[PDB]
Amino acid sequence: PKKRASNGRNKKGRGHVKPVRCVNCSKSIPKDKAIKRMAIRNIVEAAAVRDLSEASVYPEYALPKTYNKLHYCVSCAIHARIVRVRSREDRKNRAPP
Amino acid sequence: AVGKNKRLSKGKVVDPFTRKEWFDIKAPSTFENRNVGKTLVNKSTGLKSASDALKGRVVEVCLADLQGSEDHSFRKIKLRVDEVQGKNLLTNFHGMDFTTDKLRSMVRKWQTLIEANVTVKTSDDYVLRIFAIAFTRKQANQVKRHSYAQSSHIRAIRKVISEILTKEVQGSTLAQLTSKLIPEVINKEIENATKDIFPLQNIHVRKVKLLKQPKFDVGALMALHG
Amino acid sequence: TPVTLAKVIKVLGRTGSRGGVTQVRVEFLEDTSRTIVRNVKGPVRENDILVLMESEREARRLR
Amino acid sequence: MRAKWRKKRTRRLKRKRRKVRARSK
Amino acid sequence: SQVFGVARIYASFNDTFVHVTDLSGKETIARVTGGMKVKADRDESSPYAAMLAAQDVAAKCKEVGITAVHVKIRATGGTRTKTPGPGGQAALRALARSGLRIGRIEDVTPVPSDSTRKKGGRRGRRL
RNA sequence: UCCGAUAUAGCGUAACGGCUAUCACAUCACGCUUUCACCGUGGAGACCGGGGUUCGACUCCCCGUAUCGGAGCCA
RNA sequence: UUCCUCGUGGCCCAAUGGUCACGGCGUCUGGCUCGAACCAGAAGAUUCCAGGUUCAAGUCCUGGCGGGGAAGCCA
RNA sequence: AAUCCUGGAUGGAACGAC
RNA sequence: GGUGAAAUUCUUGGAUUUAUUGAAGACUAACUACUGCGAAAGCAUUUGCCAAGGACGUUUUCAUUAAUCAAGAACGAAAGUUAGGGGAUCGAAGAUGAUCAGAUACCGUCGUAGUCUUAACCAUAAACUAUGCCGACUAGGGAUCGGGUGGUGUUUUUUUAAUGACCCACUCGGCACCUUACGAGAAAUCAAAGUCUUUGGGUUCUGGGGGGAGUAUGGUCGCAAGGCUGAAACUUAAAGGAAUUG
Repeated sequence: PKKRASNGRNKKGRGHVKPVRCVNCSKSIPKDKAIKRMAIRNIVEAAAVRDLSEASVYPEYALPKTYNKLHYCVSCAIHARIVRVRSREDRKNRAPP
Repeated sequence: AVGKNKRLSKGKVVDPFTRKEWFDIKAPSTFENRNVGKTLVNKSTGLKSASDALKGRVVEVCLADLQGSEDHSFRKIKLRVDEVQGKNLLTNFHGMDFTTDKLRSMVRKWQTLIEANVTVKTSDDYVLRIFAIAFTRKQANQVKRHSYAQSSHIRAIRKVISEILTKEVQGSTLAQLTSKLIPEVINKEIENATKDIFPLQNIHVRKVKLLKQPKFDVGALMALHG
Repeated sequence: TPVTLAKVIKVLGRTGSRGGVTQVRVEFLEDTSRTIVRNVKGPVRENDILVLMESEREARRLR
Repeated sequence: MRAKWRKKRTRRLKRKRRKVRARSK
Repeated sequence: SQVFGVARIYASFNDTFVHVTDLSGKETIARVTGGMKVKADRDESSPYAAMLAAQDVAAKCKEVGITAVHVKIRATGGTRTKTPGPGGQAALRALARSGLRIGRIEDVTPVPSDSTRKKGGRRGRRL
């Protein structure tokens, strides 16, 4: 039976959405069914920053960051301990935590 | 990995750094600083004339390193070598560029991006492809969450920007244009010309590149380095 | 063949599929203010002392 | 068996019957 | 006072490259990979191996005359992961601890404008 | 007949006149894995044969055998 | 008919004149787990037959049995 | 009275029902 | 290098890597969304040209011309076919390295056809909202896209103006959405799947237990692959749907 209303995704009015490829499995998946996250992370870590500041000329420089939009497939997403699963009722919670 | 190699060679010591010498790199006069660093080459043997291998060398460096301020932090610059005179070799401008971190940080969703590009030439017969970028902004007093455009505003903006850059280039040779870039006055021209259409934050321009150089003309280059 | 002594300051938890291993964050005695995370084999408490045969390394934290 | 493959099988069979009947006709 | 080089750490999975150059990039120094310091084909990518490589090139640059360095961090990019490997940051920290000086870190991971094609098939790398 | 090269542990391979000699495979164990595999540590294992040079020959000189590849050929 | 070749544990296949003979599968016993798979282990040989050479023949030689291949043309 | 800051995961083999 | 681990492979002939150029062809990221357009498939760089189209506004015009549809006709993903062009990635087949009791399967490395384009065919699909089209009515709430109206509203200009972008209020049409059930339904669920035993607004297509079978045959279309149409004999008492507990 029908498990969801959007049926997996956010396609209402198109027919076609020009898919993408997963980063882990290289599987071809629509852009809307997919599961976009954004890994905006400081470059090195919260740890070695002290050594870097100590050893760096150009004090207070920036400690810049790394930005990338990651599309996972459903399979790899679950396997990676992400959106894992929810009960029949809290499926409908659309918001993040 | 260490002992994996079955064979070093299909069919079947000397240090190279004693063979080398250091060279001081000088930037033009459109910069508060000139001494950018150093470089390495081998000795000018009888058949090499190391200047030739050193001539087309390009170096990428930070505008903040060149101007002192960290306001010009991203703004990478590419400098081509064009002339040598006794270990203090000169350079000339070859191109600008942003940093990917800055670009990606500017890029956010629920705002519309705009990009323009022109292929204009100079008064000194240089040929540049200049790239411009802009982003919508959410006015204060605004409640609705995304602040997009209507795709005609965008075309008008692109037309405006293109004609602006063509104007501000024609009249500027190369270093005139460099001194126009550095203080980011073009950005102010853009915002003044476009505020009547749409808000447009983050009007930093983008990388710029050369396509065609004119003839060498030693004098124009030496005009910069005193 | 030098070493590096470090003092324990904070135990984090157990680790390893069989849980016979412990994560800890230490504080170097000499060159203090340096805090590195390591794995340990046997029983341990805070304020104990350990002997890094190499001080320049740390395991994947689990948190 | 999966209906896709059942159908494929039937198609190949029909090819064979077509040609063996064309041997005569 | 200082003299600068460029690091160009390429930290993929399956390996880690550290090879340091002059500001022009053409002239190189001390190219070393993680697999040159251990015998697995597995730990080629490991932080410890990258750390050892960084120690080695630190020694080489110091005996040459270099004191400062800029960092250009890179992953496989292209159609592939576009994220750095594990053995980048450890080596970074390692050459920092070795005695060198740092300036103007940056990532240059080659990102495309919707490139050709990513491999595996539309069904993916089943495993 | 000539030039050059090759013969090394059960297989294959590397070597400087200041060593009965290294390596991965093979085997004997020790390990580690639920087990299988994978993986790791210690061992036992060999300089084609023969003379010569040398404070010292795997290694250098001579000869011989076998193999390769190219030149050659008036009984 | 002639020539050439082969004959090895229940099957396939190997061997330097130098241990009543290498392997792989099969079989049997035990174990894990009910059976396969897997891990450990064992048993099984007059090397087709009859002669000879040799200190020593699975092999070296002759003869015999069987299998296989080639030739069996000119009119 | 001094005082700049952060979160992060890989993975082998495992037939059947008397 | 690639792997879970390895190997095939490339590697003193300099690989991998770094830098500078150059060529080719495909793609059009990040912006990119419970957003847009389109009859549907489907459509994303810029500029220019061509013609079209929906919505809104309208105290404009015609005057019932309309709705749905057998037959009939156009468009029709991908794969595929024919003939040229180009052929960089990826990659059915295939070749190989491993794993495995076996593995011509998953993994890895190569790799033709194809993937792109022009001319012509094919004419299907989970072509899915699995919900025919037209029309009316029936509960609330907000957000949003396009247009429109108003507001001494805010901001920007030349304090000022007109615009433009925001805010408030309202409205027409859209993609949709949250809550509720008065109702409906086998239930899941539904603002349409409601207004249907208190059974009838109009109209077209389709189904009558499961299998055999979308098979056979005959037609017709098609270069072919194949499509559309489409049985019976025989066989069986269960197949099946939604939900409950284990």
